[PDB]
Amino acid sequence: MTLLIRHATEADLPALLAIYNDAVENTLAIWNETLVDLENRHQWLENRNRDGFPVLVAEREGQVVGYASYGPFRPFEGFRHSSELSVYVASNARGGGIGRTLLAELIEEARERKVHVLIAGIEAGNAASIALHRSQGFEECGTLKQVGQKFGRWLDLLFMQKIL
Amino acid sequence: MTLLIRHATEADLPALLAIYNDAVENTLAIWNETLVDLENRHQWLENRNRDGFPVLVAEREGQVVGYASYGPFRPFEGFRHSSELSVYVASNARGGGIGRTLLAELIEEARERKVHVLIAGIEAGNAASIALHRSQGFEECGTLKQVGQKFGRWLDLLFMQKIL
Ligand code: NA
Repeated sequence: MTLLIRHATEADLPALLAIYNDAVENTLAIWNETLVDLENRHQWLENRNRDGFPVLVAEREGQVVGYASYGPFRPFEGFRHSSELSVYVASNARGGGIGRTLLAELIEEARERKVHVLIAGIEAGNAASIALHRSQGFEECGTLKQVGQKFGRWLDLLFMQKIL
Repeated sequence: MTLLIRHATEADLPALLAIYNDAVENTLAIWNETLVDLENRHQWLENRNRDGFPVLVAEREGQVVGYASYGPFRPFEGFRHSSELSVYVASNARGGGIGRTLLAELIEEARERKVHVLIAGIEAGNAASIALHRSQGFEECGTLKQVGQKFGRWLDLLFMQKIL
């Protein structure tokens, strides 16, 4: 059915939590193994809202089925016009345009807020994510080999970028 | 004369400050434009020490002529075995082998401390710095274009890595 894209509120935190923890448990999309709690997600959203970094949710039949945001790429003031983005789709809702719609809307937000470069950091083995980012105009930069670890395995990070 | 490489002490802080502010003012090696004070560097050093991250200095004819350190590449637990390194040489002592000697010793400290990957982020035009890192076994990962800004210019970031 119809996808509503809007900004996240406190009311959405249970959904955001469930989606985030699912990715922590089951995937190589988040390189942490630590499940978080509601307090953690409140602080995450609060700090996003505080710094003026958007959090968008996708809502279907009254249910949040995905979310996206961007945040700082690197601390230094020299990187202030660069932001690193993340998109999460609920595992039950893959394939239907949620991730692509979220990414497209986030890109428009970034433009309005004068972000210069969006950066995606993608686990290098994830061909689907790589092509989908490519399809909205991201370009490969390069891979940092074995810079991550999860489940005792070394992970490679592919960076892509889109210049606005 | 020959260099002495050793760990930084609180006594070295005026020298560290001078080298750091020189880099801020006069180079594209640090993509901050804001000068700092002695207290800033005191907190920086204290936090390095506290967190288990080495700070090395090079001493020649009694004077500190450069320093090097490494710290977290990215905040998240997934990246705990990756560190990003920096090497600064006095503006009036460039081209004298200091940076290469510092890098070499920092690499050994990293090895000892069980770092898995060292990352260098280098302004892409700095062919000297790239060749220096390459001489120590770093390989190019790729370039993120226009991700920094300094002196009103967009700047390109080349990542290199060394797996220990
Ligand atoms: Na909006």
